Amino acid sequence: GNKIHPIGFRLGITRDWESRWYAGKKQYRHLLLEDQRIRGLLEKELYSAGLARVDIERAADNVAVTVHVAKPGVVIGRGGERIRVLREELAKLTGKNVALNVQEVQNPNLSAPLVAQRVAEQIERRFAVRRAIKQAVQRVMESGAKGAKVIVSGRIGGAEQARTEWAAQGRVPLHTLRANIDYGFALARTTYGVLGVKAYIFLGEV
RNA sequence: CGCGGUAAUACGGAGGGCGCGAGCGUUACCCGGAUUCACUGGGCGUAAAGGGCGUGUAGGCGGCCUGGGGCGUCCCAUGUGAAAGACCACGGCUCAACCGUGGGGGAGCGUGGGAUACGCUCAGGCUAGACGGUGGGAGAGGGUGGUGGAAUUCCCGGAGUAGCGGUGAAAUGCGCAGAUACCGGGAGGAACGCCGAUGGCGAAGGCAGCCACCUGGUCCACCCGUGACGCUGAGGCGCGAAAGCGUGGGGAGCAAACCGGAUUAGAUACCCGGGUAGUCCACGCCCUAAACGAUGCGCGCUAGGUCUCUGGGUCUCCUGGGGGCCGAAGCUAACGCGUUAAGCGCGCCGCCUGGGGAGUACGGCCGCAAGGCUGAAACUCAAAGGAAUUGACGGGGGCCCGCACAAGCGGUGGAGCAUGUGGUUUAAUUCGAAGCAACGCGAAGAACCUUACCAGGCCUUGACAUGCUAGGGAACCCGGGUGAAAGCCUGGGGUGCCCCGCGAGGGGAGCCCUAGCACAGGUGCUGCAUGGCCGUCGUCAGCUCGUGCCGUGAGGUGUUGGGUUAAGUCCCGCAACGAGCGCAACCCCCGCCGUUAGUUGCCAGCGGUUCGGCCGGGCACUCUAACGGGACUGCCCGCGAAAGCGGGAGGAAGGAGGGGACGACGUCUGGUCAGCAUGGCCCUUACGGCCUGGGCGACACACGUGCUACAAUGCCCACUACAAAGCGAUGCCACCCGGCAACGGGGAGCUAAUCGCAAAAAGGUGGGCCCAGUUCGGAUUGGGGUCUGCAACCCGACCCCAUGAAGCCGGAAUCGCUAGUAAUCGCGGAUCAGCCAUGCCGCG
RNA sequence: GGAGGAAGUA
RNA sequence: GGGUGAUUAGCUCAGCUGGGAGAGCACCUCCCUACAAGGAGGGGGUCGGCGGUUCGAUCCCGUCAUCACCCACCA
Ligand SMILES: [Mg+2]
Ligand SMILES: [Mg+2]
Ligand SMILES: [Mg+2]
Ligand SMILES: [Mg+2]
Ligand SMILES: [Mg+2]
Ligand SMILES: [Mg+2]
Ligand SMILES: [Mg+2]
Ligand SMILES: [Mg+2]
Ligand SMILES: [Mg+2]
Ligand SMILES: [Mg+2]
Ligand SMILES: [Mg+2]
Ligand SMILES: [Mg+2]
Ligand SMILES: [Mg+2]
Ligand SMILES: [Mg+2]
Ligand SMILES: [Mg+2]
Ligand SMILES: [Mg+2]
Repeated sequence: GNKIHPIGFRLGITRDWESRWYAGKKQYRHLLLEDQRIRGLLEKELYSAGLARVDIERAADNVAVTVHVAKPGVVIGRGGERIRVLREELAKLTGKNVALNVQEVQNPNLSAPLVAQRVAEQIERRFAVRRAIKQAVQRVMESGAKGAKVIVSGRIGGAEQARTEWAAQGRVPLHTLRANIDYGFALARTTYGVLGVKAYIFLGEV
């Protein structure tokens, strides 16, 4: 077991942070405090739409929160009795300049978590792992991709053992910088217990 | 075959689906499938199978030509082959089954007639097969008798002393009673060094000194003879390694069994000290085998190349007989065989039919016994077996490398102290961590809480979250008594927001307290049930794919071979050619420079200077942080083809310039339920929760990692310069005074290239100490202080008067380190009310 | 390259 | 009684014809390895007690004590 966080190795170059603001000396935590629950609030409320990203725009007092979901037709509400009441009911913990965005998605099956999200959702239902990833790592490559890799591990079949799995076609040069590869963090509470659904999706270079 | 070890298309039921249907299934039997008794239609190198070999009777089989008889054989006719059976047609039952009428095939035998290619037999001829005659050839083929030398062992004489012998090591053992080693003499046995080999000989078993007598087998040439006399061979008969046996001997060495020594957990063994049978000879037995080339004999045909043994022929030439070695086609499951077949055929012999039982039991023939030959079955298993592929593993080798061995330094192990660890104990000394991967590790926070441990006190819908019922109330501030604290009881206030009503007065959302709940909660258990994260191999250099090729196929090649490098890095070659993950490189810090920009810096040029970069002033320089050029074996002198190497110039640096981060497929069923999430078991009047105190610092011990040293390159005192990085407003602390000192009061500047922490030590000068247990070291301990927080005994510093211990260079061992590295000297950070910070991470 | 003729322990 | 001889660690035992008691096994620990071979430190002794010579005794000398062997003298 090795290979540290690819994004954690990216980070300070290529893909920039999942947030964006300077912070002063003793106000860092003070902002990070409620910054995290913002994310933690939605990673099980906004889920049934496929969440993969959440920026945070700040500088002073005013905060601009941008979400990156693929299925917005349900988070927006029948006319606003969601997206505009989610804002108002978001200040209740942090009286800040309530701002929001919703960035569209043209090709869902190209974001690493969305797969791992789809897989776990598909793993929870009694489905065929090896043959729910083979379909997956193919429809990834099908959507104009040029490489992929989706590793899962746990109690496959509920048997007492715990072998991981494989489902990959092509190149995933994790060790290179310009590669630009997104990484998926999933989780699956199940009958037997807890899984570990990962995913790599190579994309391009330069 | 197997399924069921929680989520069953196999079990029991249903719904449904499949197949048959007045039937459907089970069981039993016959044939098949079973090319698995092989006539069609098999095998015997390694799978079950070649007799241990030879000789040979009956039998089977047989070269060329000519003639006869026609026994087998073939052809035609005739008889038989009954009917019913099978076959074809036509008809009778209302079809069909059933039946009827009729017509052929005909295996087989008898008779007649005919044919003679083949097999048989008779007569005759021929020369390849076979044998013989002449001349020769080689040989560990064999039996008998003798004879030679070296070496072990023993006996005798002389000389000489303190050990010999044996093993990984020692011991049993021998030895002052004269050994081991020596010289002289003598005895007695077995077996033959070099030649000697991979060679020769025989049927096999087997055969190795020399000479001789007898003796077998084979081979070459001579154109002589016999003229198919040939081959195989059931039964029989003979030979038959070693061991064992009987009777007589011989016995130097070795040595089963027996005894002792030692290793061991024990050693009925391997190693050693003795040692009987035996191995040796004559005779007579068992007759067994990895008797193996695991390959029966005989003959013919199917390419070669190549060393050699042995004949012959006017000869690096031809030819005959053998033993080895690669390989044509062919064969095999492959390995492999290959003119000496496992190839293509013929003849004959023995043998085989899953493994275990079993080479057994019975019967029989042998043998003195040990045993041998012949040679089954009941029962049981769903495999046993052979070859080859991948991988793992190895107390198999080979190569490459790494502070792994060596050259050098410094240090642990030697003393005292900090930390952690094992044990020991206390009531608790929480848990985890276990060679390399634990032990200055989770801890980068063990005075209380942290805290998970002990003891006591107390709380139980709570310290928390969601939801419901009921009383009081909103909320929220303040206090007291007691009680160690927590907790318990009580008091003063105060009284909001929405549906009405001004009003006396109904209601509701939130929040709080008291009661019933649903509940949550647990550092409880399983890292062997997990997710995630981490270490090791290991920065090792490997992990694989597409096409092609080799193989029946698994698979191999590619990745292997030589060389080179840090490297699967690269080159040559290669039935391979390319690629993906990995090395590298794209990222960061340093070495160089350009520009941009000037609140640090600058008289480098000037103008005031309390002669300070303090100022005016300026941005080359200092420094700072953004993008960029630059180093690619680029060029040249040579070397090895090749990559590469000795260079050299220019360049700052040259062959990776020097560090960081990055760690593939995979093992370690590795570490972590105690960072967190989570299955399952458990705890829920407590295994949950709060407080005071105590404990992980306890100590006869031992280890791990560090700290000062045990001193003259040394140690004190005074004076005199240089940092790089990092950090800080409710904090950093200048500076002033006070303090003989840690520090106290006042307070400048700084939310930060400015202010500060902050004085850096080794360094330089100058004086002392002149080898001492020292003016080296500070452990322990008495007394005395300031310094933070509710509170400093176990369980803080710094400082003063001291007390001043071992320590004189450290055994077996053992540790890191190949360059600004090692050592030495010092400067920061990170958690924080205080608190585990000499450990860690950074800097010079 | 093939062929012939130096380990302590579950 | 007469004379030969011992006896030392816990043990089987050396010391040389006088000059600081020692090699093995066992015991404690440390090492390389996990065991066990194997090394380095330390402890361990009334040289059987008692004496005499000697500057100085494990050894020179004389009685005891516990043995062992041999030859009797016991009315
Ligand atoms: Mg980057
Ligand atoms: Mg069961
Ligand atoms: Mg046949
Ligand atoms: Mg075999
Ligand atoms: Mg027979
Ligand atoms: Mg007839
Ligand atoms: Mg001797
Ligand atoms: Mg005997
Ligand atoms: Mg006999
Ligand atoms: Mg021919
Ligand atoms: Mg059978
Ligand atoms: Mg008899
Ligand atoms: Mg330079
Ligand atoms: Mg594990
Ligand atoms: Mg000091
Ligand atoms: Mg002072």
